[PDB]
Amino acid sequence: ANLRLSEANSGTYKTFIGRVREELGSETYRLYGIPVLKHSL
Amino acid sequence: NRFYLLTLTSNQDESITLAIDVEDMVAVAYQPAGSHESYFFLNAPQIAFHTLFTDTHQNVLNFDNTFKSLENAAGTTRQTIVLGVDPLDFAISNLFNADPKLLPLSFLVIIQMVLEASKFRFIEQSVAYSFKNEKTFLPDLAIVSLEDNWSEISLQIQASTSLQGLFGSVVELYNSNNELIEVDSIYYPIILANVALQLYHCQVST
Amino acid sequence: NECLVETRTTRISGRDALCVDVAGALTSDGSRLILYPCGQQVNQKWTFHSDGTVRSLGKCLATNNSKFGNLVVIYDCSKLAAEDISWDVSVGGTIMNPNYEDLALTSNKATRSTNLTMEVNTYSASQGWRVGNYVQPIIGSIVGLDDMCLEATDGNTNMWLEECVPNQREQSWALYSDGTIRVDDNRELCVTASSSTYDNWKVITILNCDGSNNQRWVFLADGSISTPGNQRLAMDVARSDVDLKKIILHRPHGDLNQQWVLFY
Ligand SMILES: CC(=O)N[C@@H]1[C@@H](O)[C@H](O)[C@@H](CO)O[C@H]1O
Repeated sequence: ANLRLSEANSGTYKTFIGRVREELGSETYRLYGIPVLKHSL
Repeated sequence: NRFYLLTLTSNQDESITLAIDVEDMVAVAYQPAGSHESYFFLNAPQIAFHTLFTDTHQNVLNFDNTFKSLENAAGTTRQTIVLGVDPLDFAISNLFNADPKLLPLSFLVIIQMVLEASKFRFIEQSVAYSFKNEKTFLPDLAIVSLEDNWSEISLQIQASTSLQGLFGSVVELYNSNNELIEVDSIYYPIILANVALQLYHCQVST
Repeated sequence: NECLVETRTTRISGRDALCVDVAGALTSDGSRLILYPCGQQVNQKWTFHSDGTVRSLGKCLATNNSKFGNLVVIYDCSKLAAEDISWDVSVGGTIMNPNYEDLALTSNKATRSTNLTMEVNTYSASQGWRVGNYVQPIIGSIVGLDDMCLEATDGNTNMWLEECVPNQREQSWALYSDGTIRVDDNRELCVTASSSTYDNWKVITILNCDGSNNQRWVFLADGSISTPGNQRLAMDVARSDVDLKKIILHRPHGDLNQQWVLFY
């Protein structure tokens, strides 16, 4: 999960934040649609 | 396992690896790429020292990863610290070179623009504007009240499953004109459409 | 700080940002409830209990076709049947009794002092409620693809994405407790899904607020702006192309062109 600032616009920033959420948020445990943080990676 | 690595690379191609505790979603430690040193927050978990950057000489910092400690060490509040593209670049640089003067400020920038942005859409969108328009901003109460209440909001969301989406306690948030919005339920988009990750408190369900 | 909440006292706001009000603060069994301007009055305070009842003045909100017909009323929790005083609130703003599945809490008119009723659920903006103590409209920008803002165009009659300009009046929206998204500069005007189509999907425009099921929207945790209930649809930028000047109502797929942020 990398962020390069030379190759950086609004779109790549959002993609990066999107990936951080993917990796840290639970795939199965959600409440009202909002992910709970994972217990392990 | 527990710690999520994550890399940030500056315009000068200096990159650092930042470790995040998945339990709290807080930064615990980091290493500049190709360095013999690593730097740990004073309140990093024991397991951080045990498992991360054992390759390296592990230095312990003069402050912890709470916002109060960071503000204290930077000598200023989040309400006056500039965020944006150039601030982030400067911050990555200052972590990479381990500049003791600007460490706490640089952490405040990075934490807000990465971790707090990941937690809330409103913060993500504020940061995205700074990228697109190439224009820096200073957080006011809208951003700050989200940062400060994340744990509490997460708790109230879990608590709300027991009583029809109503909170056990009021959370005080602010809009962009610094007007107070007292939230006591999930039925506000500033909670339900905003909070993208929540801290675990209790074993509940919807 | 605990993950079980036993009882909570709050307000309920519905259509045209008005509140659920026990008529003239009456305490009698069968005292009817109406929509009324919001205030701190005890008869606008609603207490939700873990048993599933919703109460004001120490009595329970209730519906029974045999006893009250179509009308929603307060009645004694001891006297009334447990079926008739149990309630459910959904994220999409629907208040309903689990036993009377076809029905939903309604205000057939937008005007104040109107008797509240249990009508057939069409997921209409007259059947949309916010349970919570802050009753006011939430005002902000609505940000879509390419970090562009929804703008009210053509003298507040059409809607599409323009480059955000801070404090531009036409880019400010007011989100009401009924689930309507309204033009900030004219609160009689709602974001509405039209009969006009693009690629056989309804185009979204601005019409006069009429409390229909074309003007009720919910901001969901997936980042969509969606219609409440089943057979759900989402607001989307046609072909991910801002230059089309067309926002349409699409089957939900959670892609970028269906993602929005409330910038408040
Ligand atoms: C605004 C409204 O619907 N008011 C009616 C009222 O005109 C009627 O006469 C009364 C019976 O006394 O019941 C009320 O619900």
